[PDB]
Amino acid sequence: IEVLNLVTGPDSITTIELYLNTRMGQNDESKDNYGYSEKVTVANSSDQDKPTSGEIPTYSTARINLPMLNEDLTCNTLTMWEAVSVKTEVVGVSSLVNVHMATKRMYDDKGIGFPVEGMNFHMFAVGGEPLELQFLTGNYRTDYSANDKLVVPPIKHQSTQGLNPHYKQKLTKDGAFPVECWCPDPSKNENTRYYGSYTGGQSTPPVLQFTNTVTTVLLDENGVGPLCKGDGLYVSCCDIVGFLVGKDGDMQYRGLPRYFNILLRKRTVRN
Amino acid sequence: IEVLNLVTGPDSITTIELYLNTRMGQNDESKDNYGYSEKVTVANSSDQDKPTSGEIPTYSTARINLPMLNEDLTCNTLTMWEAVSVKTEVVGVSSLVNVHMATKRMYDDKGIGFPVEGMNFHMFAVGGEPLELQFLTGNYRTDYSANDKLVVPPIKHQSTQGLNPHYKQKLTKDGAFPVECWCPDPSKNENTRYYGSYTGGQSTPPVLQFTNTVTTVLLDENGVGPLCKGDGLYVSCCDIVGFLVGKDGDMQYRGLPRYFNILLRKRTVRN
Amino acid sequence: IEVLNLVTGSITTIELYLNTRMGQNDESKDNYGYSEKVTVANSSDQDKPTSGEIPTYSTARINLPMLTLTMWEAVSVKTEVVGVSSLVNVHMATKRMYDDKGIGFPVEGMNFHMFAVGGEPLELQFLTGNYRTDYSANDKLVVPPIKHQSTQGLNPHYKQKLTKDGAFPVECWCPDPSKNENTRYYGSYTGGQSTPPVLQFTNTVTTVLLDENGVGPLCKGDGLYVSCCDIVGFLVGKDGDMQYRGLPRYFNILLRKRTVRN
Amino acid sequence: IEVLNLVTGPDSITTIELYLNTRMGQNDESKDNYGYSEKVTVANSSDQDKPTSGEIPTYSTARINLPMLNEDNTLTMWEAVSVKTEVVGVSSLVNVHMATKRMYDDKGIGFPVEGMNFHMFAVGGEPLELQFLTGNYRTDYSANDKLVVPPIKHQSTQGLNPHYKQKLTKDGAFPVECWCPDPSKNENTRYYGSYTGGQSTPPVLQFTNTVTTVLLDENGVGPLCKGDGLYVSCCDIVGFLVGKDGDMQYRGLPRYFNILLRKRTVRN
Amino acid sequence: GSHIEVLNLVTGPDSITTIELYLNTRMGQNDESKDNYGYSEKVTVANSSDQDKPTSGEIPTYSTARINLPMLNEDLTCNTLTMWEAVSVKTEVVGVSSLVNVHMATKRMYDDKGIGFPVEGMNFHMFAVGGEPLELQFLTGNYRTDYSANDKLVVPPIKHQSTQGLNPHYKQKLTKDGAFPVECWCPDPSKNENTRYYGSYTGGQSTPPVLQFTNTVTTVLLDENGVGPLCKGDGLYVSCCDIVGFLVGKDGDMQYRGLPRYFNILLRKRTVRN
Ligand SMILES: CC(=O)N[C@H]1[C@H](O[C@@H]2[C@H](O[C@]3(C(=O)O)C[C@H](O)[C@@H](NC(C)=O)[C@H]([C@H](O)[C@H](O)CO)O3)[C@@H](O)[C@H](O[C@H]3[C@H](O)[C@@H](O)[C@H](O)O[C@@H]3CO)O[C@@H]2CO)O[C@H](CO)[C@H](O)[C@@H]1O[C@@H]1O[C@H](CO)[C@H](O)[C@H](O)[C@H]1O
Ligand SMILES: CC(=O)N[C@H]1[C@H](O[C@@H]2[C@H](O[C@]3(C(=O)O)C[C@H](O)[C@@H](NC(C)=O)[C@H]([C@H](O)[C@H](O)CO)O3)[C@@H](O)[C@H](O[C@H]3[C@H](O)[C@@H](O)[C@H](O)O[C@@H]3CO)O[C@@H]2CO)O[C@H](CO)[C@H](O)[C@@H]1O[C@@H]1O[C@H](CO)[C@H](O)[C@H](O)[C@H]1O
Ligand SMILES: CC(=O)N[C@H]1[C@H](O[C@@H]2[C@H](O[C@]3(C(=O)O)C[C@H](O)[C@@H](NC(C)=O)[C@H]([C@H](O)[C@H](O)CO)O3)[C@@H](O)[C@H](O)O[C@@H]2CO)O[C@H](CO)[C@H](O)[C@@H]1O
Ligand SMILES: CC(=O)N[C@H]1[C@H](O[C@@H]2[C@H](O[C@]3(C(=O)O)C[C@H](O)[C@@H](NC(C)=O)[C@H]([C@H](O)[C@H](O)CO)O3)[C@@H](O)[C@H](O)O[C@@H]2CO)O[C@H](CO)[C@H](O)[C@@H]1O
Ligand SMILES: CC(=O)N[C@H]1[C@H]([C@H](O)[C@H](O)CO)O[C@@](O)(C(=O)O)C[C@@H]1O
Repeated sequence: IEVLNLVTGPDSITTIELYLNTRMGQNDESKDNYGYSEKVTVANSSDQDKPTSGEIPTYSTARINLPMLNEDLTCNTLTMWEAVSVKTEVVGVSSLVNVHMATKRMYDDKGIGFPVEGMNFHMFAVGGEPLELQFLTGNYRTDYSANDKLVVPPIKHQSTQGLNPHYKQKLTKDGAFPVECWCPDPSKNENTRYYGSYTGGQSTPPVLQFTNTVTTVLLDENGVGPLCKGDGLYVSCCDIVGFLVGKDGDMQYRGLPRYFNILLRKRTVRN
Repeated sequence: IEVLNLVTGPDSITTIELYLNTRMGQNDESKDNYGYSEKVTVANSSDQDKPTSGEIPTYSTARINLPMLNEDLTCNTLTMWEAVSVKTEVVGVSSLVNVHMATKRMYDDKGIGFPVEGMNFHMFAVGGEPLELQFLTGNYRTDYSANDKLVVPPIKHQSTQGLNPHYKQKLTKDGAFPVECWCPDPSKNENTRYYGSYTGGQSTPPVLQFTNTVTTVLLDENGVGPLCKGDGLYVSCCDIVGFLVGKDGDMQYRGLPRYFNILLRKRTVRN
Repeated sequence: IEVLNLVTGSITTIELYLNTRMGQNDESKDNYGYSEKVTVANSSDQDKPTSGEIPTYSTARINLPMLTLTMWEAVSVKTEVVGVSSLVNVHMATKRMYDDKGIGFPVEGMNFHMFAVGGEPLELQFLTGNYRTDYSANDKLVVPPIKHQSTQGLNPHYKQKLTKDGAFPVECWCPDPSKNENTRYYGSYTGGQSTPPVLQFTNTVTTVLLDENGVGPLCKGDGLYVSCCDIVGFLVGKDGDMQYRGLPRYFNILLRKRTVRN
Repeated sequence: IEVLNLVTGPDSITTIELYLNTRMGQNDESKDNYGYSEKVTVANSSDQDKPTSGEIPTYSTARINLPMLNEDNTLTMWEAVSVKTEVVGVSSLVNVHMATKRMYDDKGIGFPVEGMNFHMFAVGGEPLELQFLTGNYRTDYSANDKLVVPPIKHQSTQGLNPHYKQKLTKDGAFPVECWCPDPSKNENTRYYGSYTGGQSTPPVLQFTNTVTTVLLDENGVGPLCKGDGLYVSCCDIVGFLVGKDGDMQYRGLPRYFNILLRKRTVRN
Repeated sequence: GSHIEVLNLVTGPDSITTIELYLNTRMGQNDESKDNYGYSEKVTVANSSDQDKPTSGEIPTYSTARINLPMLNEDLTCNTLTMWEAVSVKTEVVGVSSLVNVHMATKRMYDDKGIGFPVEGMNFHMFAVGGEPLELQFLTGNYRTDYSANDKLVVPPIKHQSTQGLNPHYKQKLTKDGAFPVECWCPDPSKNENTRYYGSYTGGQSTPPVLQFTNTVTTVLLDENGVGPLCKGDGLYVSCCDIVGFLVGKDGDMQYRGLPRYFNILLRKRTVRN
């Protein structure tokens, strides 16, 4: 896309506000354990590594329809919505201030219930087209067939424990692409901005912040934000805050929702 | 509110100083264990998760009266107090330098008493109206009926383990809204600034700072601070610094007070 | 104070250090720079620390050159913790790692670091984890004469000024944020049981003491007040007995002459 | 090189994009355990310290051919201005169902990949210059004759002995454990590295497509690509996979690079 | 109680010079020909504080060197003289990647099946650049420490309780490599007007080392008045210590491990009063 000047005047700016609920594995809001995974299980061997249905976190994603940019398609320029900035927050951080749930507990069954703790994984992306994904896994043989709604490659190969550029996808479905085997494709995504962090280990303290005062600038080094193809804005995320440890030591992922407030402006482009 | 010019000269500025004491669960300054929760207990099962009275932390909040501005509410323009900045500190951090309290001890009963340690949760908000809340919980079935002075929703539903926008509130009462199930609503709070952090885990070192040299600017991206509706200033916080571990392993939340020094200025608005 | 112009021409520096006040504060006695052995209350009602087991603030007043009126204004300070390298020591008579074959435990655990520079005594607020704490094992301490449950929170009826070195316990006195208009203070706490100390030292960092209006602390009666505490952890003896360990703090304070209205 | 002015006008900029797969020890993409090491073994004594073939991470490196500049007093070189680089597949570490040791008496999660992290990258106009330095001068590398190591051993190599140097000229061959960047050379390369050690330490990782690293030095001059060759090198260890019985393997991840270059005039 | 006249820079050709050097670590076994070089001898532990006598070679010392700079003044009676002024330093810890090694003969994880313990625990990193020897203050965790197993160490000739705090009667200058123990000597903050020093300590038992290395960072040595260390008698003084943890042997015996540090120092000619 050859980017030209900003469009000025009335109705040249718009905002989009949304939230995305977490997709930890139990993704039905009408059922118990919503916002958690099913109980984690562990393979006996790498050739019998078959996660149960619902124990696998996936990306959250939505396409938002922007205000229509009505115009003649036969002229030498067109208009696109350009995402300038986003204010985004993890919602419900305070819910982790809870140590009376039915959990394993400290100090000879007299202390606190274990809080949700351990692995944290936080990412978000805002773009003008679906987030482009690269397949990469810790175990090429993982069998995802317990849940046919998970979108994964139809063939397995040893090389997918590294980067094999023949294994790619686009994030086009909520609650379906496992984070364990799909990551952003850094060779593409020119029209998306993504930001991610991982803090691993076993029982690691979650470290989280929340504020309504932080603006993330989405403009690139040339001053250009994501350009929304077909007036579609794509928002994606995952926010794992740790594991809930049940009385018997069984564990489930816990995720939290994410909020977004995105500012967009009209940008002229060559046609 | 349509914001017009600043009012200048003498009497155009005022400052508000206050502190808020912690609301950990034992919230009566005339009783033992003030500034701590009652002993934490642990649910036998998720459908029998009923915290005892006084074991759960709540938000601290106050509405402060500001000097009356408008004798005549039918003038074409009116004046409002605009909060410009705040200096805020957690008070009594040094009280955590104490390892001789009646606590569990290190090294086969020869070493130090355990200091207050573990989960930290710190947040404050300054606004021109009550802080707007969103309900979100780790357990939709939590039963708050041991303490009818708490403010919680009248109905429970599975979806409240994620973000359900039908479950909202406003922080209108000190020591009554549980931290564990209410968080700031990021879709509202246009007239409040809030800042929060959480560090979890079991016995995690508290990491705390105190200084009288830091000013937090409350002006938004347009140079406008919170506007105090009805000449009321709203201040809210929570500061959990960890758990006290009793000799038998029984644990209590410990909180600390927070100090605020808020600078406000007169702003003309259209009426 | 009604502040007017700076005097040009007019600057001086003050250099000092403060030794640590961990509990055994006599420089000629064994265990100097450490507390006495920590003891643990049988119950909150019986909580009476032994003499010398609790850290206190270090403080001094420096007499400045005698001078509308002219006052000394503290502009900046270079401050650093002394002797950090002394913590590189794992052969002391301590508990040790790996089945009595590995290193002695280094000094580790709780860290608490604060300093203040002002033109008058640091103003303190009382706040304690246990209102019942009995300080009568050491009558050289300065604590309130009466006890009340409300002191586990902020009760503004319980205040003092930091006028005596090695006497105000850090466990029950903190900087009063509602006062101290003429002092700058800075503090940090890292807790837990055996936490690694994380410390830095350099002679290259200047801390500006000027407030948001460009005015530093103004030295009333030509007195400059410096206060601090630097707890770097616990020494763990062979049998598990523990003692606080503290280190000295150095200060180099730049002052200038300020005219004020009288 | 006598550095003169930047070349102006159209065609004066180019970009190079690539990725490098990790070299943890099993470096064959057709075989199981690709992107991990072979099982770690432990010496019985310092004079019997002979790592098995494939248990040793090595540097990843490539030389990239740039567009030819000079068909014939001054000449033109490509100058590397900046790089955007990221570790790929961080999300693959959100996996606790692999065949691993477990938490909480075989009821809890499988251990994630955790422990030692080592991350470095280098971009230069010639091979990365290396200094030998090892924890054990007696390490015997003879189980794998494809590893590039010095021809003799000496006690002094547990510190810095400047008689023990090399250049990073082969992918998957120079062990990380005994070769580091030579800080006395590398005038024409920029390198950045970090190490977080310990036993089971949480990995702390970030990934974004928004960060540009400037490669210009204090005089405004980036790496100058001798013979129209760009050199890229890295290593990204993200921890260990802990097998059911306690057996452990290094895990590494690939790294992506997008490098911006410009034409710079220099003297013949 | 409480309590060189610098003129202009010399401009033009030959007014700048650079000094490049490295210092090898002094952990206790400081003989580059012997096994255990770059490590201490095995750590031992006192039975009591009055019997705290470290073995020879178990304690780390400062590395240091004086570098001879080009001689500037053929006539020392001139009304002004020239001195080398240290403007900046690029410094790096060398060999960080050597810590990516878990097959050495060490204690190991997971019931003798897992990795050998990497070098881990206490980290101590400091460097100093100045125009005269680093000025030292004695301060110790134990005033009674007996250093007589190694008479090549430089320590005070008498002991006193007060040395567990700051006793300013116990000072020294860092004039010998591999001889001043870091456990009892630190920079004297009341002096060192003509040296810049930077240090950090991360303690604990088995703490992860957190280390960085790059050739892209310049540390400015100029003070607040724009003046760097001035090299008295044309000598540049460089000092450091870089402890990266302990190696844990099979039986639990432990040794300090240190790494070398590299320096590239830029200096310029400065005129001074005489
Ligand atoms: C649900 C259950 O009963 N699990 C027991 C398990 O049964 C095996 C299969 O279950 C899973 C699982 O635990 O859910 C299936 C997962 O996909 C596997 N996970 C991965 C990553 O590959 C895991 C995993 O392999 C094991 O947990 C590791 O030991 O196993 C289960 O679906 C299967 O059921 C058979 C059924 O028995 C048969 O009659 C019918 O015709 O076909 C079904 C489908 O094949 O049986 C599998 C065993 O043959 O077996 C293990 C021991 O092997 C445990 O008994 C496990 O019970 C739980 O174990 C927990 C700890 O892991 C904990 O102790 C819980 O309290 C147990 O309920
Ligand atoms: C695979 C095995 O059974 N190893 C046992 C080992 O055998 C020695 C050689 O194995 C290695 C290895 O484990 O792979 C080779 C490595 O280069 C060594 N690593 C380092 C850093 O030096 C390791 C290491 O020394 C040990 O693991 C430490 O215990 O050993 C093995 O290749 C060699 O094979 C001989 C063969 O036996 C002989 O008939 C033939 O003619 O020559 C072959 C090649 O020389 O035999 C070596 C011993 O002579 O021996 C040790 C005892 O020294 C153990 O028994 C080891 O078993 C593992 O032990 C682990 C704990 O140490 C753990 O329990 C594993 O599960 C065991 O397999
Ligand atoms: C009041 C009483 O007899 N308590 C004993 C307790 O009985 C439990 C249960 O009591 C409670 C309690 O008040 O301690 C009720 C609480 O709702 C519940 N907490 C939560 C978060 O659900 C706690 C908690 O489960 C336990 O204290 C464990 O931490 O229990 C009472 O209502 C029920 O009828 O009987 C229960 C025992 O079967 O039991 C504990 C031992 O677990 C003690 O003996 C209490 O004194
Ligand atoms: C050489 C020897 O006899 N070693 C045995 C030791 O005897 C000790 C003591 O020896 C030393 C030693 O060299 O290891 C002397 C050191 O000054 C001292 N270290 C410190 C910091 O004071 C160490 C240390 O106390 C121990 O090694 C424990 O780590 O001991 C020797 O001089 C004296 O006559 O007897 C002492 C105890 O009987 O004892 C250890 C067991 O603790 C071993 O048996 C050594 O082989
Ligand atoms: C904080 C506190 O109350 N300490 C008290 C201790 C401890 O209870 C025990 O020593 C267990 O450490 O008991 C004393 O007899 C003592 O040892 O001097 C009295 C002292 O007042």
